[PDB]
Amino acid sequence: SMEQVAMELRLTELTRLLRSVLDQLQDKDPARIFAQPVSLKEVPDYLDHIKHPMDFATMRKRLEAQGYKNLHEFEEDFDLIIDNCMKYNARDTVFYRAAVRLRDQGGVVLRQARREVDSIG
Ligand code: NA
Repeated sequence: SMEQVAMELRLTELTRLLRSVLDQLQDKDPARIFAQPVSLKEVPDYLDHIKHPMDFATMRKRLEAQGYKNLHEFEEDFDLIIDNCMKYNARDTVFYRAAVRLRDQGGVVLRQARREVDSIG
């Protein structure tokens, strides 16, 4: 049906916008601390600590399958990246501090993303 097609075009345009958001967030991580999953070969104890690992590559896979239905879902995964790092790593570490700086800088990007999603529909 045409109504199904129109819903599919909307998901496609959300996907486009979330790709630009994902790129902008990821530029805020020039060290590439959050680029890839934590390897269970190098942090064997990770999944004892962190129940829902997340990283930018994982998000990009989901996005490319149009797997985010709304901005809230995308934000959930971005918050996992930050919040997982802030739990596993101590305050005095480069990892924790990188997560704080990503959260702060990413707030800007997500604030306008929300306005664009609401405005375009
Ligand atoms: Na901790």
